[PDB]
Amino acid sequence: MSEQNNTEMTFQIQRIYTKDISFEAPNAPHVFQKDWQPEVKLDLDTASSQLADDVYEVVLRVTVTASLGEETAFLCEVQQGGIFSIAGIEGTQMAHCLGAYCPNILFPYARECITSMVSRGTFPQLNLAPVNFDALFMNYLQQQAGEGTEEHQDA
Amino acid sequence: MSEQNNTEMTFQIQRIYTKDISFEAPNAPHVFQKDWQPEVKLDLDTASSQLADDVYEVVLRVTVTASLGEETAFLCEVQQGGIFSIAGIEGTQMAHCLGAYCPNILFPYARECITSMVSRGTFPQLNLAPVNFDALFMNYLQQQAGEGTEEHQDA
Amino acid sequence: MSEQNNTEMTFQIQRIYTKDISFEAPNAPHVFQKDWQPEVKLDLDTASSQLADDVYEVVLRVTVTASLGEETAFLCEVQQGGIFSIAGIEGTQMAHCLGAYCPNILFPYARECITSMVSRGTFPQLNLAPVNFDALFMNYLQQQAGEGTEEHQDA
Amino acid sequence: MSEQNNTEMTFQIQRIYTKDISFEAPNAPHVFQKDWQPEVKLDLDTASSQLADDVYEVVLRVTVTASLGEETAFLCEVQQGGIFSIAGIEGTQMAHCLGAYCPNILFPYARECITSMVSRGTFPQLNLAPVNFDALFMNYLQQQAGEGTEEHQDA
Amino acid sequence: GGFFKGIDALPLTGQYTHYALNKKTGKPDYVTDSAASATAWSTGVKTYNGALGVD
Amino acid sequence: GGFFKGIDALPLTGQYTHYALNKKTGKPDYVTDSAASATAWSTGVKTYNGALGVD
Repeated sequence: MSEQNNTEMTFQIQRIYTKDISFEAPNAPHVFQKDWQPEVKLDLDTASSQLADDVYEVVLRVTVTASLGEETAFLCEVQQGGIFSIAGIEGTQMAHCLGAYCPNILFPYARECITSMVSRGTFPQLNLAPVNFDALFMNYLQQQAGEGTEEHQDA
Repeated sequence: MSEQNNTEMTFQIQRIYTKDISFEAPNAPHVFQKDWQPEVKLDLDTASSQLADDVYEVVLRVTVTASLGEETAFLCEVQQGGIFSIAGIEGTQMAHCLGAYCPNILFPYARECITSMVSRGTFPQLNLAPVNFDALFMNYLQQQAGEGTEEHQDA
Repeated sequence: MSEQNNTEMTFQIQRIYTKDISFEAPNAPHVFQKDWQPEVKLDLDTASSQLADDVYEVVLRVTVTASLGEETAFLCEVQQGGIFSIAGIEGTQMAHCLGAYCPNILFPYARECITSMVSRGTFPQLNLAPVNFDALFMNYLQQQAGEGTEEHQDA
Repeated sequence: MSEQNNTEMTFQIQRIYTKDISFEAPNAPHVFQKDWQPEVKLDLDTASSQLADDVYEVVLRVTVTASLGEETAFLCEVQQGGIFSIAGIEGTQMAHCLGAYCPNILFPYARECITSMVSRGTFPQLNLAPVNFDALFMNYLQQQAGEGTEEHQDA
Repeated sequence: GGFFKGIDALPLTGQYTHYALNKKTGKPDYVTDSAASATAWSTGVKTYNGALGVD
Repeated sequence: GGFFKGIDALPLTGQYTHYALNKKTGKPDYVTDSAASATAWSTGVKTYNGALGVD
């Protein structure tokens, strides 16, 4: 086969922030009476944007929906944007930065923005599971990449 | 029994929470060209529900409009709902407590929830002014009068 | 003025702000094993500085001692300060404003800061019950008589 | 319900929370009339504690000092502790999961807490830049050996 | 009352909101007045340090 | 007489508080903060399998 590793990048976070936030609990008063067995649905989307030369913003649209059978618990959708300055690589490697590494960097902050709304909405603290977006791109890319040869040499 | 020598009325919070959050930075990447505290304007709206007699659920929806120049900076909106126990009182002050005083309890929680989302967009420091929800309805029912006699009720 | 008719009485808040914040969870993951009602005690105390000429700085030290069982759950302490324009009142009420009424204003924000941090520590949300600050000092004065208790008043 | 996912590293978030929150502005009133240029000193101190078999607490002490010389603007600290059930790894993998990976999850929560605290003391929006812990700890690890890039039909 | 004691019943002036306070061309008094202050945005975060704002 | 007109010549109510703002062990057991709380925490963070790396 042919292992196509991404090399010679440049990555500099200019600014991470929320462009869009959405929390919903319109059923709130009576949804606290409900048996807490939520069907929490984690959904991920990535939209990159060329703001300037070697300046690309990426937005991670994370959508969380929890439903207690027929009655919905809450909705937590946060479009965690982040202006980045990317360079060194183009094409599939550009797509590996913007469509994998960049929304991966945005995921701790997307998670937290969601989590905080849930706890403010008096639901038990909801933490999204760690998603390796680099692995998600690797799937479409070729499913072939590996580094590591830890040899202990020390006297 | 409400007919003895004791502290006037009885009030007891049950649960406070956020129903709904929205934060839209429509010109987000480019509106950061504007380095000043945006033109802020507060806009309140309210909705309610009776869960019980002696216990009422009220929602203070707070919205902050903010704009840098001629373009919108951010639109932040919280709905702070809460179950409260309003008992002992009678006449006007009874439903006044859940209608006016309870939104005033919910206002600080709504206020910090706004400033959280502002901080997430990394926009200038937003402290909302102390707005009494009662004051607007109080000036609308001002022409009435009612100087009572010095005699305290009980819980 | 020269009478109990306050008339031109003015009370404008200039600025609210936390001059001190503390929140501790000493037994945190050991104590989370205890799912029930946290035994909470609220201990308030007032502080201020007589700046005078209608300027008074007033601080409200709000302290929580919460415990699950025989060990500590969470501790919290917030010195919620603020400058208040007090005027147009004479007699007892004159100096009594800065020692009861002005701290009572600070309590919405005091409780808010605590309740937020309680939920940030993944502890059961704590809504400190809204009490008449005037009544805590007034309890001391009503500690001589304890009689009365009539029959069920019909009219 | 269906946790049959067996790979290298069994990483599971339990909850991210604040074991400590602090914000001290003893100079708060007097500092608001000063020209705002503090020595915004961002500190990151991380530690771990093994609670049980494959159960590790990681804490992220994030301290922000703000002084306009010998004038204190404020002091702030949030020790964002978080329980993580981690298995399957050891050595440098374990050291890096605790050293960088977990503190990076704690950081957005710790950041929101601090900037909220700064906002509570009503100082301007002080959001700290994204500091990649996995970058800082990349220098440390233990053994200097992790190269690869060789044609291999696997991932 | 059932839940607490006996307030008889707690209504809200026929309808809550839209009676006076409402998002419409018919606003009451109060709101946007001499209260609070706009501070700044100045974070001043130069790498991992700031400055001293004296004189 | 400068910031507004009204009060300038007074004490600081007491000497500080001279009572402390809390519940005294006497007759009226006023203030009950613990009777107001949500009390709820149960979450199952659904893990998503992929690979080793970073957020």
